[PDB]
Amino acid sequence: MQDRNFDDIAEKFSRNIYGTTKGQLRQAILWQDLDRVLAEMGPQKLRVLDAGGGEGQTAIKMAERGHQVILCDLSAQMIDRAKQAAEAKGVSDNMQFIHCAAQDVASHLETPVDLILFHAVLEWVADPRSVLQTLWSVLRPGGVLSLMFYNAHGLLMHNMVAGNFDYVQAGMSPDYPRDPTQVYLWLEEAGWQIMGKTGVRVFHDYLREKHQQRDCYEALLELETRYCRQEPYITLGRYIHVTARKP
Amino acid sequence: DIAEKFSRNIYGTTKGQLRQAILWQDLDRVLAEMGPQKLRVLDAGGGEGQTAIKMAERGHQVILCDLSAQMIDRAKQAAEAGVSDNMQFIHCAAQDVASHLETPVDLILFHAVLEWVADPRSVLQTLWSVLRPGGVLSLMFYNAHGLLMHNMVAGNFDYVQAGMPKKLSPDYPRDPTQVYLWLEEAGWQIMGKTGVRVFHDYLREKHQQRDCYEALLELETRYCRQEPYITLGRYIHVTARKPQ
Ligand SMILES: C[S@@+](CC[C@H](N)C(=O)[O-])C[C@H]1O[C@@H](n2cnc3c(N)ncnc32)[C@H](O)[C@@H]1O
Ligand SMILES: C[S@@+](CC[C@H](N)C(=O)[O-])C[C@H]1O[C@@H](n2cnc3c(N)ncnc32)[C@H](O)[C@@H]1O
Repeated sequence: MQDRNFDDIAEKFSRNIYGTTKGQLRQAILWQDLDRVLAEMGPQKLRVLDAGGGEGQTAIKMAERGHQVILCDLSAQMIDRAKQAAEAKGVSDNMQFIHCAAQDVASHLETPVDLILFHAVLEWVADPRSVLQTLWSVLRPGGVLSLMFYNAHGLLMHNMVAGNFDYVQAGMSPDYPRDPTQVYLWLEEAGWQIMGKTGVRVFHDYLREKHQQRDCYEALLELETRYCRQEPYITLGRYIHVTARKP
Repeated sequence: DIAEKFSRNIYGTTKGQLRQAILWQDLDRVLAEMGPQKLRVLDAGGGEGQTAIKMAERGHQVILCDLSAQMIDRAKQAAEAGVSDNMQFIHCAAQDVASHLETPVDLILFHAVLEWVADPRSVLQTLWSVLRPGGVLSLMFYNAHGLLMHNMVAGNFDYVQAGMPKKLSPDYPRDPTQVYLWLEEAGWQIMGKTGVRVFHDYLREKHQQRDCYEALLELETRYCRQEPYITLGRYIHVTARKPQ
């Protein structure tokens, strides 16, 4: 074991990360892509649907940028957690909370949307093509889909690094870890045009000394940022964030 | 334990044993596809001859060339220790090998050499030039991506940040996307791509390399010929054919 005391760490004077490093890194990389696409889409405010929004962290941040956000989730508890985190951050006036399945969201919406966030939900649905078609149908032409899905290759790599050989050998963490090649095909089949692909946590989870995730977070973030949009790193991401536009 | 010592060399390293096991899965596959006849095989940059010897043990005529006089001395002395009859030695650069060959060869091994040469495209062309139409090149090169991932996993962030300047350090780890292009533009037909040590070097508990060797070998064998794993190999072994 290595002494991690304050005096030993190169990044000792950098800010600490309040939550989890897995979450902080995920947010950072995701928002690099979201800021890049938002700047592309011009200065006008958007109508954004966050389907399967959970406790609303991303949706609340989206509401902080002025947009009207519609969060949808199957869990009533997630919705109540969301409403409260939103009130706390004084953005209750810029958000909607719909308690329903993403598959049924079209009946709860009045006009189409400009941007849809479907983050970490595709691996939880048994009907992924159908959910994608629902999303495609509530999005305006020219609109964008920000799709972040749990990558089966990341799962395998994580478990091999961790020495969980019996699991990787036998199989049977979400219900349906996805094959990136099949996800891209689903998107292209429906008619979406893929703009970008980013691996989310391409190195972080695989570090031999896990303490470095926190102790060397900034240096790690710089290298994740550098390599996360190149193969093979994209395909080694724990999640893959694909941005796609409807023509 | 019991079965361990009889299936690998316990005096060797797991990195070398795994590398050899995966390489030989591919070589044995190619050798079978090339028909039952015995072959003329050139091992360009064969070093101490570990692989050239295993080839000659399979009964083929093997020709080993190497720039280093010292490597050649070890190869011959290892050959005798008793396959000296199926082998020939040449002290020269692979670039200069043609003059030293009486006739063309059937199979060329160029293992762990491409990352050391300043003229990789030229050397690949020389190898093509001494190979018969329909012959095969077995190319194993040190993979830049595997180096990067190894370093990242190990926490060597400043080294990766700096671009891994050379500081057992090949001068020129290769980009597999570029190597494939080099082969294809030169007329080779790629037959197979295999990552050599796609998990082993990245295990969090390094004791598992030895303690769970056989299980690891199985998992490596299963995933090393598909992406992204190929691209994470410490080496990549590409088999390519010179068109008939
Ligand atoms: C792992 S979480 C991700 C939450 C959030 N989007 C995020 O990025 O942190 C998945 C969320 O999807 C919700 N969920 C699962 N299946 C769903 C579906 N078919 N429709 C809408 N929400 C779903 C869960 O209740 C959960 O809050
Ligand atoms: C790392 S070793 C690999 C030895 C062997 N092929 C193997 O797989 O273990 C590289 C070898 O290539 C030889 N070598 C390097 N450049 C060469 C060249 N241009 N022509 C011939 N041999 C070369 C070196 O002397 C060395 O023995």
